[PDB]
Amino acid sequence: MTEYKLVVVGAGGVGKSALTIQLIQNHFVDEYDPTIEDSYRKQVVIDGETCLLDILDTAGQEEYSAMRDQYMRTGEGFLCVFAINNTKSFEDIHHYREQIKRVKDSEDVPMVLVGNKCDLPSRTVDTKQAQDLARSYGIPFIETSAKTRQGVDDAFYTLVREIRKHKEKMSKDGKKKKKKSKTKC
Amino acid sequence: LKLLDNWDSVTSTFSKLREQLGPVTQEFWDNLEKETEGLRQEMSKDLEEVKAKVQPYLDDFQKKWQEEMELYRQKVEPLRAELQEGARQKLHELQEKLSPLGEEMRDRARAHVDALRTHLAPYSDELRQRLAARLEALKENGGARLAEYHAKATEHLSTLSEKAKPALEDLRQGLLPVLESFKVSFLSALEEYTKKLN
Amino acid sequence: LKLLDNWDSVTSTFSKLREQLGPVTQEFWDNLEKETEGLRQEMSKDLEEVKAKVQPYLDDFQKKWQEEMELYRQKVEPLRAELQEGARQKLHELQEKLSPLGEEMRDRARAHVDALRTHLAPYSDELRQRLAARLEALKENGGARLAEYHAKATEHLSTLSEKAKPALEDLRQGLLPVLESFKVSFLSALEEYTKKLN
Amino acid sequence: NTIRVFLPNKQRTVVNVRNGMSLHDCLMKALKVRGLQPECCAVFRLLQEHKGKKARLDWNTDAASLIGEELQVDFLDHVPLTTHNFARKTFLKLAFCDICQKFLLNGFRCQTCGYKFHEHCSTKVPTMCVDW
Ligand SMILES: CCCCCCCC/C=C\CCCCCCCC(=O)OC[C@H](COP(=O)(O)OCC[N+](C)(C)C)OC(=O)CCCCCCC/C=C\CCCCCCCC
Ligand SMILES: CCCCCCCC/C=C\CCCCCCCC(=O)OC[C@H](COP(=O)(O)OCC[N+](C)(C)C)OC(=O)CCCCCCC/C=C\CCCCCCCC
Ligand SMILES: CCCCCCCC/C=C\CCCCCCCC(=O)OC[C@H](COP(=O)(O)OCC[N+](C)(C)C)OC(=O)CCCCCCC/C=C\CCCCCCCC
Ligand SMILES: CCCCCCCC/C=C\CCCCCCCC(=O)OC[C@H](COP(=O)(O)OCC[N+](C)(C)C)OC(=O)CCCCCCC/C=C\CCCCCCCC
Ligand SMILES: CCCCCCCC/C=C\CCCCCCCC(=O)OC[C@H](COP(=O)(O)OCC[N+](C)(C)C)OC(=O)CCCCCCC/C=C\CCCCCCCC
Ligand SMILES: CCCCCCCC/C=C\CCCCCCCC(=O)OC[C@H](COP(=O)(O)OCC[N+](C)(C)C)OC(=O)CCCCCCC/C=C\CCCCCCCC
Ligand SMILES: CCCCCCCC/C=C\CCCCCCCC(=O)OC[C@H](COP(=O)(O)OCC[N+](C)(C)C)OC(=O)CCCCCCC/C=C\CCCCCCCC
Ligand SMILES: CCCCCCCC/C=C\CCCCCCCC(=O)OC[C@H](COP(=O)(O)OCC[N+](C)(C)C)OC(=O)CCCCCCC/C=C\CCCCCCCC
Ligand SMILES: CCCCCCCC/C=C\CCCCCCCC(=O)OC[C@H](COP(=O)(O)OC[C@H](N)C(=O)O)OC(=O)CCCCCCC/C=C\CCCCCCCC
Ligand SMILES: CCCCCCCC/C=C\CCCCCCCC(=O)OC[C@H](COP(=O)(O)OC[C@H](N)C(=O)O)OC(=O)CCCCCCC/C=C\CCCCCCCC
Ligand SMILES: CCCCCCCC/C=C\CCCCCCCC(=O)OC[C@H](COP(=O)(O)OC[C@H](N)C(=O)O)OC(=O)CCCCCCC/C=C\CCCCCCCC
Ligand SMILES: Nc1nc2c(ncn2[C@@H]2O[C@H](COP(=O)(O)OP(=O)(O)NP(=O)(O)O)[C@@H](O)[C@H]2O)c(=O)[nH]1
Ligand SMILES: [Zn+2]
Ligand SMILES: [Zn+2]
Repeated sequence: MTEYKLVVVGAGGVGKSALTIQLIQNHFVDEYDPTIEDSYRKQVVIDGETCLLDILDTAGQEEYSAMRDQYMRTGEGFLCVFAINNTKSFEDIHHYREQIKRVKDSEDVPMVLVGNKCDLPSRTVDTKQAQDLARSYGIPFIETSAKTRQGVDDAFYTLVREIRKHKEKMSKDGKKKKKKSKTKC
Repeated sequence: LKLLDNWDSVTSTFSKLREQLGPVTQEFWDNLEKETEGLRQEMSKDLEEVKAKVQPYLDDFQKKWQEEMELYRQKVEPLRAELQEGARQKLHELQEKLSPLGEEMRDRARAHVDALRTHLAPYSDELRQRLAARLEALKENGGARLAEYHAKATEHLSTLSEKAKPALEDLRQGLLPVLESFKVSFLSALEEYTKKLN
Repeated sequence: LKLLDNWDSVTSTFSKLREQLGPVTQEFWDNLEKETEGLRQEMSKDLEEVKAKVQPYLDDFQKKWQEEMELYRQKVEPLRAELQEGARQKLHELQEKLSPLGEEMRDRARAHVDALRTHLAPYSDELRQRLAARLEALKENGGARLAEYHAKATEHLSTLSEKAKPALEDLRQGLLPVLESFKVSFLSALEEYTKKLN
Repeated sequence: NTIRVFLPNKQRTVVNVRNGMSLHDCLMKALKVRGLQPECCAVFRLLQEHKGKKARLDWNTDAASLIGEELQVDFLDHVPLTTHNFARKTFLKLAFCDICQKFLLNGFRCQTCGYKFHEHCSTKVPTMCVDW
């Protein structure tokens, strides 16, 4: 079984742990319980082969920690989960996005954007805003909901699919990017 | 600006559609509510009467089914008896044949196989003699074929050498300037691509 | 340009093939004679001795066939009578079932079909009342939807034309110079291509 | 305040408690998520200079006083580790059975593990979901 290091990030109150518990234990939470160090590992089957998903939860209510940089560096897949019912969460993504870049020491990493609480009438952030945003950074966006449990499984499968193609792409492109450029005359 | 401008036109259309979507869903949901409302009142007929009338319906069919089950049970008893008594007689009748004719079949099989063994006895030995001649014929001839094949192969290898050395050399030496000129055309073609497509 | 040079070498190979063909076919011919005569050594034996194989084997087999054939007349034939009697008894058993149970089943069906005349038949009419109301709802909602659809059709027509005009206008405005630029690129490409592939 | 909540086998869930919560308070949070009974479980604190045995604590112990301490709730009436839980959930994608020689249909798979098997693989593969 292939092991995958998955790390989730996001602001506090977006329903980060809600997604994990709803996907792993298949249960829902209602109590606002802040997480510090949660470890969820489930054995599933993605694209035929057995896939062991190792997800490490984060603390939404925390500042810059050296210990956070440690386990975040061990993560290969990053999921930016935010609630579209809060403008702060949409802006906070920029902080985390740049943070991950520094931690992984790479400007290009496997990250997926997810707008939780999409079934709530408090949706202030429009899908178009997220679509345009994600498009500008070359990342995908999923309208996941823990309450409805829709788009949950696929959101995680998306990361694995991109990671597989990423590792494969590494040996295909070879950090070449482009060849030669020439203008007219 | 080609794709950007064309896209912008689509963006305006999408934005316009959004302003239409609202009234559309608002009116559609209003009409849908009328549809569901009617169905809600119809539910007080469809489901209500289906459940109210289901009682006499089910009771009737169930009562009849019970009678059918009763009749089936009252018939299955004596009928199964005839079936069993008849089966016993039919099976016993078969047994009365399976025993004597069965033993006879075994005895006949003894002779059937006896004749087979007795006939196959000299046959198998003769087959061994046949095989011996068959194999030896292919052995004596085989040695000749192998010898000839080796000779033919060697002669084929010498002629193959004329292809591997003289022919191949000329082919390579001939293809050399061809590949060189090919590279030239390919180089210019590369430029053509970048000069027109970039 | 050296197409004949390559063709020459290819022809040399053909010449070498001819050089092999001669001796090869000659020895292969003798080989074939070796094989034919060799095979004939075993074939003659096989054919002549097969007479003392197939004949007695057919006799041995026919003897078993005759035995079995006669045995079938002493087994299958009388068993056919046993089968006839068994079937006749079963048919008799069936007659005392198909008829009584048949009439009973028909009578059951009577009670079922007749029940459906008071169950399904009236319900079909009761459903008509509901369907009439449903159809009425679909008619009222339909008339509304028709009006809304027709109205939205005009709205869509206005939005479409409002965008189609500038779209086609701008598209034409951009197509003119862009096509010219493409033509220039195509012409310069063709000229150069004709130079590379001349 | 950092309470290192450790679970049986090899799981950990460091939650954030405050005010005046006891072990049972935090336990209730995990209890509803796990869906298990505390009757077969017991609260064992960190081995404070011990020979090699867990120290059984009380259920009404203050969690704040255990700031920085590692508490583990193991089974005293049941068995620890993870168990191969049978799941009869239908598939979404036709993941081939590389364990067998044919295709995989509406078979079965574990919930805790990911052992994909047919109706024949059940009592065919001797290698159970045991991976150390
Ligand atoms: C059985 C008879 C079906 C046909 C009935 C007549 C036609 C009805 C009209 C449409 C069909 C609706 C079918 C609804 C039930 C689907 C059940 C199903 O078997 O679902 C399978 C897919 C598989 O994929 P997955 O596991 O990756 O997805 C889900 C990933 N997870 C679970 C994280 C949830 O899972 C899912 O559907 C997720 C659960 C279902 C979500 C439905 C969302 C519907 C909303 C909008 C519909 C838009 C349709 C647009 C059509 C455009 C045509 C050009
Ligand atoms: C008249 C009809 C046309 C009308 C105009 C167009 C309407 C279009 C409708 C909606 C607009 C959006 C359409 C979809 C656009 C995106 C398509 C696409 O994303 O393209 C690429 C994907 C790649 O997928 P991936 O897994 O490699 O990457 C997954 C993502 N990544 C790379 C992380 C991991 O392609 C795939 O996903 C393959 C998905 C294959 C799904 C097969 C479903 C078969 C089910 C039923 C058959 C009939 C369907 C139609 C029924 C119509 C009824 C009326
Ligand atoms: C065009 C050529 C192909 C045509 C194919 C179809 C031909 C036949 C025509 C229609 C048959 C359609 C059959 C499918 C209908 C939709 C089924 C469906 O999957 O829909 C899904 C949606 C979304 O949720 P979900 O289920 O996907 O997600 C939760 C479930 N999960 C886990 C699996 C995701 O459901 C919803 O949006 C909300 C649904 C609310 C339903 C309320 C029902 C209340 C009961 C009665 C109301 C009064 C009835 C009066 C009499 C009416 C007679 C007609
Ligand atoms: C004239 C023109 C030129 C010449 C033309 C004719 C050339 C003939 C030359 C060769 C032909 C050889 C044909 C036989 C080749 C195999 C001989 C053999 O090596 O056979 C061994 C078997 C071993 O059986 P077993 O009990 O050890 O294993 C039983 C295992 N379990 C329980 C599945 C079934 O021998 C047995 O089965 C016998 C006991 C079981 C019999 C079952 C029914 C067989 C079908 C018909 C009856 C045959 C009776 C005689 C034996 C026939 C054998 C095929
Ligand atoms: C060609 C034009 C087509 C136009 C659209 C309509 C096409 C209709 C054609 C055929 C009928 C398809 C009906 C599909 C119904 C939903 C199936 C489904 O998505 O099942 C999803 C579940 C998900 O997992 P679970 O835990 O819920 O099930 C655990 C196993 N379990 C069932 C036994 C508890 O997996 C399962 O059910 C296990 C797999 C079997 C599920 C059987 C569900 C049957 C439901 C209704 C019967 C069919 C009604 C429509 C008949 C139309 C005839 C023309
Ligand atoms: C009176 C009778 C009339 C019959 C009319 C139709 C005749 C059709 C011909 C033969 C019969 C075929 C019957 C197929 C039955 C499939 C049943 C089924 O349920 O299958 C399901 C699987 C997917 O898994 P699942 O649903 O079990 O679970 C989904 C997740 N859960 C468990 C919730 C619900 O379906 C899949 O995998 C599909 C994956 C995508 C495959 C795309 C194939 C595209 C190629 C051709 C299709 C082109 C369509 C448009 C026209 C093209 C003309 C050239
Ligand atoms: C709307 C339906 C209306 C039906 C009306 C009645 C008639 C229906 C006709 C046929 C029935 C079709 C039924 C289809 C049922 C399944 C639909 C479906 O499931 O639809 C989406 C899936 C992909 O779902 P997903 O990946 O989330 O997997 C979800 C499962 N889970 C979690 C592993 C990854 O479709 C697939 O699986 C197929 C494979 C997709 C592969 C995409 C990625 C391909 C990768 C590279 C492509 C490279 C192309 C290069 C150029 C080629 C030129 C030829
Ligand atoms: C008038 C002119 C007449 C001309 C006649 C000659 C030309 C005929 C035309 C084409 C040649 C066809 C040759 C036979 C192709 C058989 C394909 C096939 O599927 O036969 C069935 C076996 C069944 O196997 P199963 O039931 O044990 O497992 C499941 C297998 N399953 C998922 C298909 C569900 O399939 C399998 O064994 C597949 C097992 C896995 C194979 C993986 C291979 C991966 C590498 C390449 C894939 C190439 C795929 C090519 C598909 C071509 C489709 C036309
Ligand atoms: C025997 C004959 C064999 C050949 C048959 C050929 C004809 C087959 C007939 C039909 C083929 C239809 C092929 C349809 C392929 C559709 C591919 C596609 O993009 O699916 C996109 C999504 C499904 O993936 P998602 O990325 O959304 O993952 C799940 C999602 N997160 C969730 O939580 O729900 O579903 C949707 O977006 C809903 C789209 C609804 C409209 C789709 C409209 C689709 C219309 C055109 C697009 C077709 C795309 C086909 C695949 C192209 C891949 C490059
Ligand atoms: C000005 C150029 C600028 C640069 C352009 C670069 C890009 C060029 C790329 C594409 C441009 C050309 C694009 C051409 C697209 C043609 C598309 C087309 O017509 O398809 C149909 C043709 C039909 O042929 P025909 O009618 O002969 O055959 C019909 C067939 N018998 C029947 O009865 O069914 O199929 C065929 O002709 C196939 C057989 C042909 C046999 C004769 C083949 C003849 C080929 C060459 C002739 C000899 C050349 C010798 C070398 C010259 C250079 C040194
Ligand atoms: C005018 C047109 C003319 C067309 C002519 C076509 C000629 C084709 C000729 C040959 C084709 C191949 C024919 C192969 C025939 C079978 C050959 C065969 O048995 O090989 C051995 C395999 C062994 O499988 P195992 O399960 O044991 O795998 C492990 C393996 N033994 C090991 O550990 O080493 O057997 C298996 O079944 C393994 C695969 C099991 C799944 C198979 C799944 C199905 C795979 C293939 C199906 C092929 C069907 C071909 C139908 C042709 C009809 C004409
Ligand atoms: N209505 C609704 N609420 C959700 C959804 N997902 C999460 N929430 C809510 O978001 C709030 C926090 O959820 P949870 O993830 O447990 O805590 P969190 O705020 O994310 N902190 P953390 O992820 O660190 O534990 C709770 O009210 C939870 O119910 C959802 O899909 N729908
Ligand atoms: Zn299997
Ligand atoms: Zn298991």
